[PDB]
Amino acid sequence: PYQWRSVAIGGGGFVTGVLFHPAERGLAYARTDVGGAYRWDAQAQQWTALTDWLGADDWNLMGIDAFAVDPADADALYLAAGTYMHERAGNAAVLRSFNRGRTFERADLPFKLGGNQLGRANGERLAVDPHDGRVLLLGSRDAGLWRSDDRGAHWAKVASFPDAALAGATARNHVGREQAVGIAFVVFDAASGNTGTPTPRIYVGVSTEQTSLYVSEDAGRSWAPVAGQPRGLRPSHMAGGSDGHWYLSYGDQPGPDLMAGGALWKFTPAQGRWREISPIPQPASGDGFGWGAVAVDPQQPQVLLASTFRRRTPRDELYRSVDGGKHWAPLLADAVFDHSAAPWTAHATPHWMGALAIDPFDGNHALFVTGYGIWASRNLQDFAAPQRPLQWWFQDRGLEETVPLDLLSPMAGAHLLSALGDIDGFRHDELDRAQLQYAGPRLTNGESIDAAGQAPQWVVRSGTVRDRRNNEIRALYSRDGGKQWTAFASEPPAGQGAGSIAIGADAAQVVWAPERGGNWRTSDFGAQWQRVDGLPDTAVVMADRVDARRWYAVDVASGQLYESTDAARSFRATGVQVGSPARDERTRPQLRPDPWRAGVVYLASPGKGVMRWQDGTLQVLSQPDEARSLGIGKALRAGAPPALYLAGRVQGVDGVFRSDDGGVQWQRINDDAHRFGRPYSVTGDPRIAGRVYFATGGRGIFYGDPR
Ligand SMILES: OC[C@H]1O[C@@H](O)[C@H](O)[C@@H](O)[C@@H]1O[C@@H]1O[C@H](CO[C@H]2OC[C@@H](O)[C@H](O)[C@H]2O)[C@@H](O)[C@H](O)[C@H]1O
Ligand code: NA
Repeated sequence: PYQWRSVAIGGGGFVTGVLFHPAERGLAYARTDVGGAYRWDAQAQQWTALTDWLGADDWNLMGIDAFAVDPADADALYLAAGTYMHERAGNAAVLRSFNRGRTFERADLPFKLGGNQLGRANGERLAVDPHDGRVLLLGSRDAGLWRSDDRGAHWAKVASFPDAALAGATARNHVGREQAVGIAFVVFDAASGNTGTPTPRIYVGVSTEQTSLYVSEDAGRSWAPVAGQPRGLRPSHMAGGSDGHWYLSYGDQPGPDLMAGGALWKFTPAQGRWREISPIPQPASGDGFGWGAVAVDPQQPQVLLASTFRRRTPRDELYRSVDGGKHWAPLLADAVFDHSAAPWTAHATPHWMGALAIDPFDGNHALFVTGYGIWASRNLQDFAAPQRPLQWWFQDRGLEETVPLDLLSPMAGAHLLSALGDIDGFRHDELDRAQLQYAGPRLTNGESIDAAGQAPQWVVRSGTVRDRRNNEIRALYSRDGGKQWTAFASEPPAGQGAGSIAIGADAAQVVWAPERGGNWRTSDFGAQWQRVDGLPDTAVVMADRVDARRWYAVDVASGQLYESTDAARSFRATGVQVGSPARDERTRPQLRPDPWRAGVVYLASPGKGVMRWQDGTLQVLSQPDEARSLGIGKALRAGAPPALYLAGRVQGVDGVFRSDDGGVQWQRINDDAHRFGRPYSVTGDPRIAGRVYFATGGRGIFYGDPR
């Protein structure tokens, strides 16, 4: 019923795997940690998202922990889907397609996977037997090795593979939490097999400092450690093999967090020989770096690519060898990058290169992943610097992977301003063209953003600064609609940045609630702060859009509604229960004052449905099964109530909805193919009737219009 379009950013997240199909030129796939999988469509020159049909119940399948194609069947595609292994996350599943991801069938697995956990960029854990495509293997993170003999429709544990093989296959992430990393890859040795019969020789890499490489000679019936293997580091990839030489990348951690050592090994099983072939050595002192990935040219078995990982001396490098590891050349330092597709990438640095792949039909064409998208070479074989430099382009059309944290559609200015994880955000001058990030000071996360209802040129945002060590001020304000920004003169005396921020209708007052700090009021952008009187620290404050004297608050811990009529100096408890907010990416109360009427507020919560607060009264407008995220925009007809938009569950069905009768009746405006999991930050456009924006937890921002 609506047409949904991506807000153009360009990648923006960590692509954890890339894969060419050797049976068809121009066919490739990508997997991501938070945002599903993609098929490169040579005819449209774009990546096509393959898992937007995931509904709200299946948000955890957006993390793609592994993927595989059948070398003998260009139509087959297999995804190992599962994002977290913690208690609130469901079991994993193999999604199988026999039309390149157009449709999927689902095999539920009895264990969980780690699509957005440590080791997510190790691969590939899922593999198809290259001589009998009926057979697949899947390495789990904490449940051993699993096998299918019916093209992934049913799975059973490989009883002969010991669970103890995964001993020590855990690690701490950046915030201290232990995670099950388990198996890093499963590799068939195709040279060992013949068409029609299961491949006899199979390698299994385990992300552990103990024995990390296992091999079977009898199609998985028995298992042994590979003789002579190095120990103490964790393998992440195993490539090559067709000429009898295998290439394995190692780090001192599973990745992507915290790598500070590693190695690159060449393994020649016929000679029982192991040779360290790392392009550059580890530092004698100070932090080292890992080898994030290795790949072999499908047409040229002695041609290798290998990436450093978390090299900060000075930055990461990608190396090429054409003689099996004997000599290497650096690639990126002398290369040219085209940022015209995503201008903001000119200020990014290639990093987190945990996956590489070379086009099996054109050795000139190689992909490497970063923590912000894919780069693609044009002339990897043919370049000669400086007159003919290696050329990289941002092959990311159709691929959108940001996790927005807040969205703003102001009464004037750009139609959308975003607050995004990792890359701060944008003033979206054009929704269909990628932009530069906000001018002025640079935040890590953009967490909260707001604009004055009656003076929309005044914008404020807050967020994080990763590895903050120089007292960076984490709230910023603009007076020209987000074109230029200035930091607040100080932070309030309590809290740790981020949180939620709001600005009154005439731009004279800002209320900022830093993380764990409670609410603080300023009338001079942080020159001075006062604690807001009469609110618990867990309250979130929103401004009226019309009357600068009016503000509102919902205590997230209790669901109680508070009200201010003194420009947010103080708040009274209204006596009214509006419900606690749905847990989302950022648990935030859904309180939306009427852009056109002072003192009219629309609210939503899972517990109470959709409500209107006006004239000291709460009216329940409707009671959907779960009202999660509420937005307000221009009425479709003049004189009619403002349009309301809802992401949630109505009559057992999840989706995104619009009400035209003031929130009493809802109509579904997306369809099952465009559910994107659990959309949030539903945001109307006060200037465009029918327009709605919403965030997704790894597929970026979308906007829709009727028809
Ligand atoms: O700015 C890019 C890169 O800089 C490194 O110095 C930093 O350590 C790294 O986090 C950054 O890479 C991004 O990391 C985030 C996830 O960040 C979180 O997990 C890893 C920790 O190292 C971080 O401290 C923590 O904030 C990814 O979402 C991005 O895709 C990736 O670019
Ligand atoms: Na906001």
